[PDB]
Amino acid sequence: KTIVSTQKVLIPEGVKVAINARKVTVSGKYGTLRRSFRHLPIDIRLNKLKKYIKVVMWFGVPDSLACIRTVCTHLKNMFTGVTKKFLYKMRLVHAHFPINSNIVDNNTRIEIRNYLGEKSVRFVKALPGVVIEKSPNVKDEIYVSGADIENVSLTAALIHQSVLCRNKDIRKFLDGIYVSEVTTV
Amino acid sequence: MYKKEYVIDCKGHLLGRLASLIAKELLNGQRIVAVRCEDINISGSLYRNKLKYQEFLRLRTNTNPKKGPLHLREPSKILWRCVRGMLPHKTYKGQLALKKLKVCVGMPAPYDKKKKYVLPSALRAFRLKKHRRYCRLGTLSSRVGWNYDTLVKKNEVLRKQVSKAYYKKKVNNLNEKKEIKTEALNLINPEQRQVLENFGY
Amino acid sequence: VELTEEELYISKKNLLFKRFVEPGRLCLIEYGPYAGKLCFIVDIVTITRVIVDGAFITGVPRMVIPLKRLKLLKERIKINKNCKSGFLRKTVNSTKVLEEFNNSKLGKKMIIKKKRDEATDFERFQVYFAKRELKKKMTTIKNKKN
Amino acid sequence: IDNSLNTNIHQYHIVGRAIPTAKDKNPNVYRMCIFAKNDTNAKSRFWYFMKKINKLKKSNGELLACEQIKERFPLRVKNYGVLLRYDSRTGTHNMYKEFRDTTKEGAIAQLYSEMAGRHRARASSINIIRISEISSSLVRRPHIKQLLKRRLRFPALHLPTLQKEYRKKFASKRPSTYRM
Amino acid sequence: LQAVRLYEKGVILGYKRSQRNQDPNFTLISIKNVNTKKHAQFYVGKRVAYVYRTTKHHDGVKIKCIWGKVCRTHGNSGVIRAKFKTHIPPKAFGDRVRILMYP
RNA sequence: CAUUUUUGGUAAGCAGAACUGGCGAUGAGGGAUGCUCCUAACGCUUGGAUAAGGUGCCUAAAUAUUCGCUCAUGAGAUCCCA
RNA sequence: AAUUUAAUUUCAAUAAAGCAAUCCCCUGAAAUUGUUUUCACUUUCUCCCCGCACUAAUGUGGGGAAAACUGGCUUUAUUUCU
Repeated sequence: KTIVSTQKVLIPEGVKVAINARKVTVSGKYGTLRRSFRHLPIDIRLNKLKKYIKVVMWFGVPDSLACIRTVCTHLKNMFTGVTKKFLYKMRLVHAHFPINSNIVDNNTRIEIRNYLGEKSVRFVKALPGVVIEKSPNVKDEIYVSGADIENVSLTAALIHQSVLCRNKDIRKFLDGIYVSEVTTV
Repeated sequence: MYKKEYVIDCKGHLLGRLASLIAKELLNGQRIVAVRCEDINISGSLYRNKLKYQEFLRLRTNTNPKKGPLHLREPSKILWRCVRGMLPHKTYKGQLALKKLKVCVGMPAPYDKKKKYVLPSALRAFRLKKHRRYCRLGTLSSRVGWNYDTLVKKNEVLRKQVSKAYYKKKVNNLNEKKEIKTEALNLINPEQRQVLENFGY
Repeated sequence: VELTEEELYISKKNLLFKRFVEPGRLCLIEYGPYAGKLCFIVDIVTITRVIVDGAFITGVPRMVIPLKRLKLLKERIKINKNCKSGFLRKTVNSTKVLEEFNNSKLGKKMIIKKKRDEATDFERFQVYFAKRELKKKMTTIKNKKN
Repeated sequence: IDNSLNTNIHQYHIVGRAIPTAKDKNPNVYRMCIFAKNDTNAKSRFWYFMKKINKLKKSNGELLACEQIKERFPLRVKNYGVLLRYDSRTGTHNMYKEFRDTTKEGAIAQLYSEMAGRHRARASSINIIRISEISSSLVRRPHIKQLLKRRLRFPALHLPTLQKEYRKKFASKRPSTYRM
Repeated sequence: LQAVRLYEKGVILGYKRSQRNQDPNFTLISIKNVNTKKHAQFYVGKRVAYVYRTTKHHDGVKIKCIWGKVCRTHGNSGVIRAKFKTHIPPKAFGDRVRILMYP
């Protein structure tokens, strides 16, 4: 058992932060993110004038300490997102059949065609706020980008899950779409 | 105990405790109108509650399900069955106690303009720790097929607009009364005024 | 270095809860035979338990209690951690903290309540008569007002 | 004084010796302090120690003195360190704990409560070996170190509790956890 | 307005039960705002009246009354044991009872 | 038949013994429920105060106080005793 | 709701004096049981220096000093101020 646990999180230059009773809100260059924390005990205190956020816990236990670190990192990701969007580079791999990637609906809905010659379409609609662009560079790269660290990852995960094969040795058959590079725009 | 009807806003109450407290009052003879049962909380995680309820749903007589235990799926009726469990309902005095209780989801019309009470002993926030999961009865009801949750929610919103209009008028009325009272305070004879003042009225 | 308008910012920094159980804070006992008394928090024993001490003005002696039985008030005196009863009597009277509590709304309501409970039969009638008179004047004014 | 917060553990100083005989003209005299729920219980515990350590039983010995000890300054804090021998379901262990309290007696009462809670030790199953007041700089357990900080303060965050007079079955509106 | 009470309201609970055994000699009464042993103790010496209505006349009137006495507190929570001249009929469980000012 | 001592038998609500107490022939209160467990042995009543056991509701007593521990997507909860 | 004289290391103010500074009532850690000696232990709404607002903290992290307000003791009176 322990009396006090704290953490102090710097705020980047461009952000408009505004917390209120564990409803944290961050706005910035690339849109506004709201992300509730009122499930958790926590004495979030704000500091607009000199920047920084202070997270402070009273009477923690190691569970609580873990939570404080979890909240702060997640908040920092949100700042990172609004300042400079997350770019997740996903390379589409094929041994044999050429996997056809058709982006429609204003960088929503990536339609994936011809996976292992199946002659059937796999559609994976994105999370809101999520661009699916294609690379101009290396032909099989596909860009999943956005403000929210969660939504881009979930979209990427959805794409990855949607593709991969069934009942063949996964040691041998490698075809499918994978996450290469975690970056920002 | 001694009033004609307690109306209870069941929102934020813990199932068992609310039932036990209601049952003792019913047995003694106090009439209880239980309203707004969907935001009754059962304690613990949702999945756990669903699984337990699924076993209760699973239970049926082999012979003839017409004479099987009645399941129910409606939140008010769930509360009611639980209250019946906490009374000796196969007796005649007990049967009267069960009858004394009336339950309903949302708030019907003759209960619209009567005061809702809360039982502070059975309030969730003062009895479940804040890192231990909890669960809305209405949600549970939707998952096991009640399918009348959205409609009740629509009704709650409608009542709130009526309530806010009434409250705004009322607050204004309190201001008028208060303003008249302070003004006509110094039309009272000194001695009487002083006694009234002494006890700060 | 010192603060000029950063002073204002710190001042209106609205912390989510005040009244830390720090030595010298005023407390209203909510439970047990010494309930309804006011008292100062002297020491802190351990995470559960605190040493409370009435003023010799408020009249409950120095003793250990569990923290759960107190309801802390805004007001606090600037006393040293070490403090014992003589220094506490001299200080509490001098800075007039009880008076501040009495002037505060909850204290004011407390003193009215104590009188109202203790009030004699004549007094009970008297309040009714005065209130009835008030109702007559007030009702007449409302009727006039239209 | 509040009975509800009362405990009945006291410290008794006991002195005894063996009955003199032709073989033993002047016996070795033994004194000990023992933490007990009454003086008879103190004696019994002392007798059990006499049987376990020395060669003696109640029947062939005599008590020289029995007196209660009570704390000199019961309203100033001390850090008490205790060393225990206890028996578990498998076997036997020695252990060292620290307690912030106002008397030795308070420390033992908390310790019995703790040993029951964390180790399922029944009162029978506990044996006190040495309790002494320890300096703040020498404290070894983290929760006691935290208390010993320079300007201790914290917010209250415990739920309200109150007399039977106000703990009524119906209320005007939802009460608030918050507090100021 | 007319005929103001001068008695404290009450509710006739059960008999002086124990689990699955019944004693009809004592009735258990809850009094309007009593709630503790100490508060209950204030009423201990006082007179109790159970008044009830019947369908047809007795002594020319529709009301009869059984008289009792408070006689000891019961438990912590302010319930009182009351002894009547004749056992209270159990159909009156949850009915009203009057705790008068006398003696 | 129970504790304790105990021989046969893999064990058995099995077979056979030892000491004592029961039960049988024995209600009553408790153990939810029960021939044997606990309490306690019984004329008829009135008041008192308890035992064994309980005190969220069923259910009479505390949603008592006080310090701990415990989350379980088949928790845990009372000698004999399941 | 109380109450008598005992007994058991109880206390605490009061208001005039004084005494010692990591000092003191105490309590630590050290060189056939006594006993003495070493250095260890207080405050702070004080001051200074670095970190200059760095905090959960109307303050602060570190590093130094200061004092006796505070605490502790010795006296002398005093007990319905308490």
